[PDB]
Amino acid sequence: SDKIIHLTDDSFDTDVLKADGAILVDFWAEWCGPCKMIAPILDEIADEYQGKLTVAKLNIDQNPGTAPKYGIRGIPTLLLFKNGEVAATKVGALSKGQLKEFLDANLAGAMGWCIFIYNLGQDADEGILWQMFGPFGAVTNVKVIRDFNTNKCKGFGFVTMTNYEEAAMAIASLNGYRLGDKILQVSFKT
Amino acid sequence: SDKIIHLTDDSFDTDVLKADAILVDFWAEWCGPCKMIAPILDEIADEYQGKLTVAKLNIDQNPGTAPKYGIRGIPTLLLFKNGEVAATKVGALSKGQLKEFLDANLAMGWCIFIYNLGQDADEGILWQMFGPFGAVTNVKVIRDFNTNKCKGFGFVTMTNYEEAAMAIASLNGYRLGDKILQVSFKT
Ligand code: NA
Ligand code: NA
Ligand code: NA
Ligand code: NA
Repeated sequence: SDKIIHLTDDSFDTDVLKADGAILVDFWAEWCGPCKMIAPILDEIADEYQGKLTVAKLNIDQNPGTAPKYGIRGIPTLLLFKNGEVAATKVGALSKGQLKEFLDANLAGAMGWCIFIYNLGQDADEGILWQMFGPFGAVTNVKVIRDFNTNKCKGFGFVTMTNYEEAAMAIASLNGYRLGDKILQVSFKT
Repeated sequence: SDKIIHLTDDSFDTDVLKADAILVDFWAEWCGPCKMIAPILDEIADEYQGKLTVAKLNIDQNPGTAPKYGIRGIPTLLLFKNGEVAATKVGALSKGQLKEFLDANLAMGWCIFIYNLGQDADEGILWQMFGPFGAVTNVKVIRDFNTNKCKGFGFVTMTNYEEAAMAIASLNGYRLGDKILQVSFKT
């Protein structure tokens, strides 16, 4: 598809972070089975969602600098951006129907309970948050806030939990948890 | 409480791995929730005599043990059965809650095998891959006894078949770093 932006590490800020409107970024590379599976699907989506979504690709072999800035551990990974901010993430192979469902749910949009985690160490990552909160119930989204300049955790993140009771159980249990050398604060985001 | 065992790195093998159901509590002096739960342990230790042993491992005194079980914080409880991790519970909890946890783990879901993990793979990687697909109940990274490096494989347990299946269909062939993964239902 001629509608898909060919990203580079240098074009990322302009093409994604300053874009208006939703941008779906595909992290991929030539040595990757599921990349090849989803490539035709992304082409059809770029056509079928034109006017509501822009599709962008970043080859991580040629552009090794971006994926680490978003905690991206492998490929294929889809990141949905809105106004310069990650709204949602989808990892690995998927069907066209499944991609549409992801897009449609995240383009509509606020669902789940939001938890605020403060005083994370500079090495904290999405993995840490998944491992803390996942045992308590279904989590739909995790966001680690990273410093623009460093790529390190800026000291806080968020987790989104489907059911209120599970979220309050995680909060009651994880507040005060000492993760490495940092005692954590864990609360409902007001 | 005299019912507690006092673990050291050097006695871990003997007290935990070579012994036969124990609950290990990783803790330290600078830790709020550790103080909150330490009285609940003593109640459990006398209250579970015969059926379970409680032991403690101070992570300052004994800093070897934690990263060999991928423990990143305290407090963390690990339930071993015959030398392997059966279950884990992180953070503060009521007596009620620890009862629930011990009762149900003495005493499951769909078991997923992940193969070709790199040597630095940990439980966080697995939570992060599988968590988005729905309810995960347990993850286990298999480590080498000698290196404490991931041996190349792990397991995840997921409650709901359709979620497990979607995770398998999506994550098989995912390239995590320089390694392509196999993911399958365990047979
Ligand atoms: Na490539
Ligand atoms: Na939940
Ligand atoms: Na997600
Ligand atoms: Na599940």
